[PDB]
Amino acid sequence: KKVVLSSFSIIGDITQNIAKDLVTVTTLVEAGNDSHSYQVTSADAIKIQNADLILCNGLHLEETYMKYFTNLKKGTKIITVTDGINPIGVSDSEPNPHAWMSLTNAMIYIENIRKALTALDPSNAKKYELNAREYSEKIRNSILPLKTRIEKVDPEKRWFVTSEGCLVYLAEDFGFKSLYLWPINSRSPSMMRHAINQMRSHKIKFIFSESTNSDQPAKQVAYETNASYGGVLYVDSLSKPDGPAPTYLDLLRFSLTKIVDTLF
Repeated sequence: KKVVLSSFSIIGDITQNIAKDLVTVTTLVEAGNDSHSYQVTSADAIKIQNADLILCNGLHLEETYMKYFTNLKKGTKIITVTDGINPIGVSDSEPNPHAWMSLTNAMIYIENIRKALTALDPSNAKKYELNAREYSEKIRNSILPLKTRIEKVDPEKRWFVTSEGCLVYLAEDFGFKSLYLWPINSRSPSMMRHAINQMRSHKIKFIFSESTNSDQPAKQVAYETNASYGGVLYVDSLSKPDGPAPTYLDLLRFSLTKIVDTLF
């Protein structure tokens, strides 16, 4: 039975829906851990060795730990599941990694992973094909109604304001502008100042924080801008199994629902 290692919980959950146990799906950066700066353990080196296929986000998400993807099983390839996604910069700069916060991009992750599972395990081609279609459809069915709500927003109010710049691909996908306090979790006064200026200038009403960073910068900004603190979004990691976002579909549904519920 083939083993497929995902770099973090979002990709592992996507892969589990496509593979449905036709392969063993393991995860390096488990839910709760930070994909941005992670110490690969000895036990992790075992998962890396057993991997027949390694699925990475790319867009520099894994850059601090790519070095551990070495001394691999012969024939084990590392696949970037964001292939075909036009990168958004952090600034000509380093890519923002958060491509999976997007309905369109969801479909691309699924397709990339479908393609890679099929190349690894061609005798199951027709099952990966069916599974990917079903899962793409589940995603669309859950998320598209949310997109429909949010597209009702008046143009002047088309802003996603967050702490990390985790929503830049969602913004692109749905046609909003995005403001944030820092590009990638792991801070700068000028960015904070710019966010305050921009919020005031545009009458932006809400700023979020996220599940793996501090809410304090967001609350401070909310105060100084006379806006409201939006609450916590899930972007960087699946929640614990009894939390609100234990699956990638649940994560998109939760975060977009909470955004929608702010815009109206």
